[PDB]
Amino acid sequence: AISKNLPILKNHFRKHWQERVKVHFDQAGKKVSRRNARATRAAKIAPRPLDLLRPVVRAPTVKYNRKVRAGRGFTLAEVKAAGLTAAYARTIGIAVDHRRQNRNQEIFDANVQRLKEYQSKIIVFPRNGKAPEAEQVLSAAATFPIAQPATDVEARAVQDNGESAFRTLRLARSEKKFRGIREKRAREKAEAE
Amino acid sequence: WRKWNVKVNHNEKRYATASAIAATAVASLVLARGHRVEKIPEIPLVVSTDL
Amino acid sequence: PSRFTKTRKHRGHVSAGKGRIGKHRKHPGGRGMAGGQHHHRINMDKYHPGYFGKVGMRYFHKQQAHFWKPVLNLDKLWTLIPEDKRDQYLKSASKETAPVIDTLAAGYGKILGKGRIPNVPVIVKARFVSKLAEEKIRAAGGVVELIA
Amino acid sequence: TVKTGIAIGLNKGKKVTSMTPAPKISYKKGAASNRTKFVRSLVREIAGLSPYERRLIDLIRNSGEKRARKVAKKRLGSFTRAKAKVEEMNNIIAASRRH
Amino acid sequence: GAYKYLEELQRKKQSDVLRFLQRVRVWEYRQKNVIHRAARPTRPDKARRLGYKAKQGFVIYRVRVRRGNRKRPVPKGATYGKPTNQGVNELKYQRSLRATAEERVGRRAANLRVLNSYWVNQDSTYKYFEVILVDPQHKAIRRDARYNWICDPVHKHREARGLTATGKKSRGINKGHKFNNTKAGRRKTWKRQNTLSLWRYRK
RNA sequence: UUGACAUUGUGAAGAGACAUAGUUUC
RNA sequence: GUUCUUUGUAAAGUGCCUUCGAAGAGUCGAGUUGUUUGGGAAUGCAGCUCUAAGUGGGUGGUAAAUUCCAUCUAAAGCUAA
RNA sequence: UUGACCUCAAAUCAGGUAGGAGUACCCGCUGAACUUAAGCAUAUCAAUAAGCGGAGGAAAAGAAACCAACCGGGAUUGCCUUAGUAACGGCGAGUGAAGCGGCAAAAGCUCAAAUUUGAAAUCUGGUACCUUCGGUGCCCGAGUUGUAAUUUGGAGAGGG
Ligand SMILES: [Mg+2]
Ligand SMILES: [Mg+2]
Ligand SMILES: [Mg+2]
Ligand SMILES: [Mg+2]
Ligand SMILES: [Mg+2]
Ligand SMILES: [Mg+2]
Ligand SMILES: [Mg+2]
Ligand SMILES: [Mg+2]
Ligand SMILES: [Mg+2]
Ligand SMILES: [Mg+2]
Ligand SMILES: [Mg+2]
Ligand SMILES: [Mg+2]
Ligand SMILES: [Mg+2]
Ligand SMILES: [Mg+2]
Ligand SMILES: [Mg+2]
Ligand SMILES: [Mg+2]
Ligand SMILES: [Mg+2]
Ligand SMILES: [Mg+2]
Ligand SMILES: [Mg+2]
Ligand SMILES: [Mg+2]
Ligand SMILES: [Mg+2]
Ligand SMILES: [Mg+2]
Ligand SMILES: [Mg+2]
Ligand SMILES: [Mg+2]
Ligand SMILES: [Mg+2]
Ligand SMILES: [Mg+2]
Ligand SMILES: [Mg+2]
Ligand SMILES: [Mg+2]
Ligand SMILES: [Mg+2]
Ligand SMILES: [Mg+2]
Ligand SMILES: [Mg+2]
Ligand SMILES: [Mg+2]
Ligand SMILES: [Mg+2]
Ligand SMILES: [Mg+2]
Ligand SMILES: [Mg+2]
Ligand SMILES: [Mg+2]
Ligand SMILES: [Mg+2]
Ligand SMILES: [Mg+2]
Ligand SMILES: [Mg+2]
Ligand SMILES: [Mg+2]
Ligand SMILES: [Mg+2]
Ligand SMILES: [Mg+2]
Ligand SMILES: [Mg+2]
Ligand SMILES: [Mg+2]
Ligand SMILES: [Mg+2]
Ligand SMILES: [Mg+2]
Ligand SMILES: [Mg+2]
Ligand SMILES: [Mg+2]
Ligand SMILES: [Mg+2]
Ligand SMILES: [Mg+2]
Repeated sequence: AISKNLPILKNHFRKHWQERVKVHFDQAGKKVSRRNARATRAAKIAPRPLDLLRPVVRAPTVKYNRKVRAGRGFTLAEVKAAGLTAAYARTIGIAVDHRRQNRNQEIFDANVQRLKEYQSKIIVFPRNGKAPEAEQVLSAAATFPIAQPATDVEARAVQDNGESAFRTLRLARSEKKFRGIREKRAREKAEAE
Repeated sequence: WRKWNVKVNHNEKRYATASAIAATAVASLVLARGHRVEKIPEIPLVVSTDL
Repeated sequence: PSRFTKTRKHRGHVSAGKGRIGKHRKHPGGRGMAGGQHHHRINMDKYHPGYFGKVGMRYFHKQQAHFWKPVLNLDKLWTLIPEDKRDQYLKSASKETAPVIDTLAAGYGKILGKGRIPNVPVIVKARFVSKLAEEKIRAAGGVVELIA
Repeated sequence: TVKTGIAIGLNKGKKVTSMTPAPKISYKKGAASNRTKFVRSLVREIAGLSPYERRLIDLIRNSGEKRARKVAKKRLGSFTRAKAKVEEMNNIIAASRRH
Repeated sequence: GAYKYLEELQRKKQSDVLRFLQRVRVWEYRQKNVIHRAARPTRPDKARRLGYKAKQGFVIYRVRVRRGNRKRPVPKGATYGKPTNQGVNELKYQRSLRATAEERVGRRAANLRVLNSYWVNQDSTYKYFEVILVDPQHKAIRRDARYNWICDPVHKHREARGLTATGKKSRGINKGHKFNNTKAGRRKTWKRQNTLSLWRYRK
């Protein structure tokens, strides 16, 4: 069972695999139901939108932090700054997250601003009865898109102090690479009687 | 779990539908296809929006 | 489709094109990669030298991402400027106003130096640079600005 | 911290204007408290030392802190608890059969 | 309050006062039947923190289970098989003695639902437990919004399904890298990673 | 089958160390 | 949508100052055995022996000692899609 | 002599509940061998079949003793991907997940540990009536070895 100049393969089919084969034959089916569900809900939910107001948030890890993507909810801080309490903010269709923390003031302002805008651009019907029919915007997401912030300008002057960048990296890499040892030569030379 | 549906490159799908549209002029083509269009004015046959 | 296949053509021939002597039996060589060090060693060395045994060190829980770092060569570079904007900057090669290219924003990690950009000044923002790429960049009056 | 602003090196990372968030109480889950402190002290002097706890202090008087630790590190989980347990024992000793 | 003291006291199991107690009590229990009703918590503070309440509807049972390994049943040790499978005697049983305790009382009081259970004592032969139970059809429980969840049918015999605390433990239901195999619930998560997912427009 | 640990507690004589007060161990 | 009882000397939200801030044990953890896992000086599970603490405790995918750092808050509980 | 209390019994005691079935899908237990390795014992088949206990229209899981190591994310579930990869492996045959990213759906919370102590404020049941999935009066009973109100870490409580 080995011949020719073929690539070595790894087709894992030695369990009773024909026993667990899902064919999404219901791909069209679900889409429709999925769609119907949204429509039933959209109606049931009176004039509210189908979603909640999510916050801006910088993405995790070395790879995606360049981007900014919708988060879960607004942090007790942001909510507070934007002039309301969570208990309420939860009834006004704002998502709140007790877990998330503020450490970056650029994002915190962003989010607070986001809340401000949302607040002004909604209208909250009174508890009474009247229900002054006012037409539903379905999305909150569409309405208040999240965008990537502007990090610089298009053109600008070239300032070259002359220090290679490359070399700064090599040096920087280096400094960390020996950071320990030199603290031992600082401990060992400190014990110079 | 046999293959039922086929994937065509979206672009080529359009090359085809485009091609298809273009032949609906070309009266001999139309003619050839069944379709009794001898005794019609011109092709493409265009008709009032009131339709 | 069945109709184009060579079994349709074998109907009426005794052995389906599998020989009268050597037959078509279940698994003559063994199954799968059986015997790779024995009766299938000749095919394994040649075609697949290097297969058996170990080299290098194990890395438990290696998460790629940690190592994310796409490269862009100077080679292209200028491609990261939209064409309309591009020609505008080529002509009027200058300090005072020179284009800023966030190569991190283009989703690159490091700039390498494949070959010749014009003599236009560029401000190049990147996480990493090959010694040469940066050299060549300065040689047109650009600088590299180190970001994250 | 403060990040260097570059992508390797010691304080590797993006410069950003910082914030330091209001603190989470769930971060003081360890914390003593006057109530528990009192109760634990009181319970201690009701029930007193236990078998391995006696041996530990008799070990302390008669062989030192280092063998007390070694033994205790077998008794308890580990060397760290053992540190903690021998300490706790010294303070039973000094506070009591001394000052 | 008193509870805080009992709590702190119980943590001194090898204390002259607590081992007097433990020894007297373990003898008392061992005389009674292996399943038997308990008049009250012997640990009113433990019970209490595990959801117990001193109102009609709540029931305590004390129960005795044998300690040690699972001797694999098999006549004369004979395993009839490959030899990784030849073991009989060092074999452990995936559920804990606490589960077996809850299970045998829960069966003994099918009209109850098991809520929780705590250890009380052991010797060489037995681990002794006290299972706290609730009566889902007693109106003191059907009212009371806090405990009437227990009245739904989805919670029939939670002890038999690994749904009590001991259950979820050995089921390996926790978040984290250490619980990848078993956490959305092991068998279900195997099925997932061994299902072939074929689309209409094949990927 | 043999050992250790756990179930395992109370005296008394005798050995055993801080090194010939008695907490501890056979 | 309407209509009747006003539930109240009831209930709840928010700002500043001060003192506090109770938070699950034969469990966490450890040794050993066995089973399992991609989990590698040991992924989970169980048996038996040991068995905690409270500026504590768990985790941080290579054992150990030392010093830091980060990150949650276990050993009790409900919940639609 | 009489009355309690603790603990244990009895009744065709007043009212209830459990069993059996079905078992496609769901939660656990227990558990093979054929097979593959061209032989075979580890391995593989497979944490599969058979056997056992227990649910529902879904079950389970779920508001972090999480992921991360970033400019950090933020309950759970599933899809696309990560990836036939990290890793395991007579390092042979074979095996083999997760973090990030897009998406579907979205939702949050409850106790324990607190002196109501100027008033157990709470609750099953019997009973009479009523506007009966319930309410009110009254009476036995539960309950202080703790039934309510209050608070759940995001906090929160007591003073001012
Ligand atoms: Mg497969
Ligand atoms: Mg096979
Ligand atoms: Mg189907
Ligand atoms: Mg939505
Ligand atoms: Mg209204
Ligand atoms: Mg074909
Ligand atoms: Mg055909
Ligand atoms: Mg033909
Ligand atoms: Mg021919
Ligand atoms: Mg032919
Ligand atoms: Mg023929
Ligand atoms: Mg021929
Ligand atoms: Mg042929
Ligand atoms: Mg033939
Ligand atoms: Mg021949
Ligand atoms: Mg190999
Ligand atoms: Mg190139
Ligand atoms: Mg009672
Ligand atoms: Mg067998
Ligand atoms: Mg084995
Ligand atoms: Mg696995
Ligand atoms: Mg294909
Ligand atoms: Mg003996
Ligand atoms: Mg015994
Ligand atoms: Mg807790
Ligand atoms: Mg097993
Ligand atoms: Mg193991
Ligand atoms: Mg360490
Ligand atoms: Mg509860
Ligand atoms: Mg649940
Ligand atoms: Mg009756
Ligand atoms: Mg049944
Ligand atoms: Mg098996
Ligand atoms: Mg077969
Ligand atoms: Mg074979
Ligand atoms: Mg063969
Ligand atoms: Mg054979
Ligand atoms: Mg196996
Ligand atoms: Mg089966
Ligand atoms: Mg049903
Ligand atoms: Mg339901
Ligand atoms: Mg559904
Ligand atoms: Mg559920
Ligand atoms: Mg929480
Ligand atoms: Mg964080
Ligand atoms: Mg998540
Ligand atoms: Mg291989
Ligand atoms: Mg496997
Ligand atoms: Mg997402
Ligand atoms: Mg809710």
